Amino acid sequence: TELFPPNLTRRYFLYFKPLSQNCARRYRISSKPLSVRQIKGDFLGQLITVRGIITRVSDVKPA
Amino acid sequence: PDAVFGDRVRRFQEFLDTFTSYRDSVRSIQVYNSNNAANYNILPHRIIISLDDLREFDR
Repeated sequence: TELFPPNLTRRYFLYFKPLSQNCARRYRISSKPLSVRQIKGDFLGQLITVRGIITRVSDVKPA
Repeated sequence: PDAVFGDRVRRFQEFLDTFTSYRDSVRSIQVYNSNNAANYNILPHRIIISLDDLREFDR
């Protein structure tokens, strides 16, 4: 007897989406478009957005 | 430790006068960094010890 590990029956994913609207100017940041240059500090293990230019597109492979 | 720790502690009472002029400095640099971070709507921990405060009276 072995129960299902929870990863078997999902057939779905999760996603997230931050904010940079006047709700940040309502009352209180985590979604200012910081560049790549100033990012090496305590920003490791967080949620940060960065703008850029996408290069080196690989293909789609099954994991 | 007593031999390798004793002149630590005797210095631990000694250099506290060698930041009479910096014990203001080390807290003034953070109190606004604590302030602005609470009202956003930034400096590292630099404690410049000069020679002069450690050569005039400790040999």
